[PDB]
Amino acid sequence: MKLTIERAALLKALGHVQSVVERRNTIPILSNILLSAEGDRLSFSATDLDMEIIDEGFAQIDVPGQITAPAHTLYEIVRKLPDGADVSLSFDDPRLVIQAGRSRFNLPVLPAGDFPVMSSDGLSSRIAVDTNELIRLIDKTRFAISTEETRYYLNGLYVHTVNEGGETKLRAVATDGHRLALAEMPAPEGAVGIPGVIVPRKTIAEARRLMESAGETVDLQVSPQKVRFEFGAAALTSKVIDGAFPDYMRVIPRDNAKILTLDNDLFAKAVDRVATISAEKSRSVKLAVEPGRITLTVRNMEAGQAVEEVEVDYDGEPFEIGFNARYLLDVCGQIAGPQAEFRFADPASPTLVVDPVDPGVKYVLMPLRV
Amino acid sequence: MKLTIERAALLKALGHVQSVVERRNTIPILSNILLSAEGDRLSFSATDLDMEIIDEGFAQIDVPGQITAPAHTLYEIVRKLPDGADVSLSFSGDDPRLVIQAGRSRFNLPVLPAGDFPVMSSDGLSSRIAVDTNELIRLIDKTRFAISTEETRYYLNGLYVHTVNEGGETKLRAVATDGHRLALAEMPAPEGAVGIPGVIVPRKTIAEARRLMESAGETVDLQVSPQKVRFEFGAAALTSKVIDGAFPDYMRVIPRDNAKILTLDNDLFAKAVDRVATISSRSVKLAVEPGRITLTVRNMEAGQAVEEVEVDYDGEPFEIGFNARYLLDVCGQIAGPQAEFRFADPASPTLVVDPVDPGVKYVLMPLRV
Repeated sequence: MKLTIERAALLKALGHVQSVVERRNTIPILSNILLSAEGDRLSFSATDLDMEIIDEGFAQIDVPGQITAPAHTLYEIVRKLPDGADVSLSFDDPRLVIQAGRSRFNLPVLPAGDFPVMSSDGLSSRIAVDTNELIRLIDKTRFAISTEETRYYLNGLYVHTVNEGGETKLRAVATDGHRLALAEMPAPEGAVGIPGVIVPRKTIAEARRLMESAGETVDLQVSPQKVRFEFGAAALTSKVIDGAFPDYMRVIPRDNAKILTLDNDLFAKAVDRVATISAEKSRSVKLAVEPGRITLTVRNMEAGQAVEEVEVDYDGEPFEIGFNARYLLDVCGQIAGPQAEFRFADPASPTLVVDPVDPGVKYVLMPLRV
Repeated sequence: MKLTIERAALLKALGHVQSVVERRNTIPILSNILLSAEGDRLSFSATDLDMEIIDEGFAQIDVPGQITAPAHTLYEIVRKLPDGADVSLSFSGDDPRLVIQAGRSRFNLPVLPAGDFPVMSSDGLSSRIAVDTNELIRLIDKTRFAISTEETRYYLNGLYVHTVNEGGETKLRAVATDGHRLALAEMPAPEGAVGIPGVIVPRKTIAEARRLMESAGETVDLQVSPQKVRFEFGAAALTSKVIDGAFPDYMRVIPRDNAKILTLDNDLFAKAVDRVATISSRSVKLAVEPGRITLTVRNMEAGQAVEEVEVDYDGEPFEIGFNARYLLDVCGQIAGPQAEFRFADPASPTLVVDPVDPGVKYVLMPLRV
């Protein structure tokens, strides 16, 4: 292998793929990038076995070939090279030689034949999804995905279509067992009837990162075993979580009749204030709801109390309900306009939060005893 | 105790003092702020036993008195109160808790008695010495990176602040070393500094003083004794113990007669060191010859990095090793485009000087790569 490539091109590709590589990874080849030179392109692949990121850059290829080399180290070297440098990559020592200006690096390689192969058999045809739309699906819901390390059905984003309101919707649902987030859009042409898949948490994160540099649309492919996002030259192919996502429709309350509307910014500030008396990781807040008012109370585990009254629009029966303060603030953080609407049943039942300026989202909070 | 105080004033004081409080403490009272109300002022004190920060703000005092309350919690509450809120503090009720009320919010915080709060004595201090704030900032920022980060009460874990008579002119000087490298910065001694005993100011004290310098005025007042140092920043003050020990005779470590003198482009050199060090505890080899330094790094897993850097030198060739981070740290302090290095043999301390600041000196200790 022998080629020359512009620093900016090399850096752009390296930066895109190297994100998947775990810092704390133990199998040496999974710390590497597969470099594949052919024609007028250098291809770049990295993986953590669950997902693979690929990217391509233009290069002047004197001799085609394939090698693997340490990903973060290669990225860091190139980052530190002078602006505008042309970079020579040469594989008669067995190391990859990187030369630019008056710098020369020799990096140990591992054989390209030991690098894992992510198969894309079985995928649907490409479905073009508006990029901003996809970004909204993710940003409205991903906070509710569980951060646990397991391969449990809660540790990813359930992407599926539903036939509702005279329209098929492309819908994303996240839950960690404590709260739920739902966001949807009109189903793009070709998405209607995709199989429902649970996209892993890390895959969503990496896809969302790549979306920051994407064009007008992102191509999506789906099978029951895989998902693929294409962002022009870059692509992310991932396994999906094997199992049955819960019947979340059973959790999302339809009939909650105690409806309350409030000033979301003022309420969120009040919740945040009263929650300040606790330095504890988990902080519960009591909402004493009555006509015209919510009285918020937080207590810590060292005798401290905080109370705040917030005027709200409500004229039903009084009741008291508790929520994890962070989960409540997370919901208020998603609301796009000045009001939030809450729908309650009894203090033991799930609570619905709706956004009057976005009918395409739903949030569910599960109550607790403080 | 009963008073009202403007949120901005309360927040400014709380923000100044609460920084000293350790996130974890085994003694509960050390997590607290001492609030002392009298006249037209609320006084604020916090401590970690090594040092104390105090501050005062204007307040309307209905009933004077003293109490202690959790510091970070109080700070966070006030920070989240609405802009322009007047804040009521009441040791009121019959409830034993401090009551903080503002707008439609009410907090009750557990208190500990003011009589159990530690007392930092400032007996024996010199008179106040006014130091230009930017000058003090320079003394610190030029040297503090070289203070050891160890938890011990060893003479290396702080900044040696002292005066020297050099060439018949008295300088206020700061020296830091961690045993691997050294930093020195100095200024003309402000009026009153001439007789100060040399003191070793603890690393955390320097950090906290330097933080308060960010919001200070044109000058900072310094006071010194062999047991204590005090920095005054208007209404706020930081009083600290000093490290009890004999700072080394660092003049013996700072080479005077190193004859192999080399000048280079500091930015280009630093970028090159940073490049080659990428593959690496991390040592770099400098192969010095007329016109050039060849930089080499190897790791313990077959990786090699080499870069040639043009330099101004016409002496004998030699090879010398440094910790790459320590070298980059020095290049980070150099104020203009060139750095000057003075070498003796590969086993000897190396001097780095800044052509646009004669008031600093850096020493690097070589190593075998």
